[PDB]
Amino acid sequence: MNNSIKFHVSYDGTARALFNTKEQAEKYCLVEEINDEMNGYKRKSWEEKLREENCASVQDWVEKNYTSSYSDLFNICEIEVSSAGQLVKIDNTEVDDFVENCYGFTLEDDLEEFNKAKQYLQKFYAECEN
Repeated sequence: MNNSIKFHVSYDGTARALFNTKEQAEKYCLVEEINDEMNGYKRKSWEEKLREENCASVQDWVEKNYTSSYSDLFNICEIEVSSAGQLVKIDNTEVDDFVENCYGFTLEDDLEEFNKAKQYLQKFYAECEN
């Protein structure tokens, strides 16, 4: 029985990626969001910030002072993934509870709905990594 810990990062409803380290996951999302901003609106401002902050890369700027574009809209949750890849538990909670809690369906009441929710929740994690 092998267990692995992954940090699920959810931004704007979409997932950013999966990782096992704070600076690894945080810098992954932080460089991703800012890059989107670099479309040309705040790109000039961001380029100035990196240089002014004396940072070769945005990733350096994260681990450096652990600061960067970050709003309360940011949603993070920890998940557990089997060494085989199969999901076993998420958010220190059995996904079985999540499906009944959000979908309002019970296995006995409608196992058909349960399976849908179970596979629906798996996609959020396996597909989170895009």
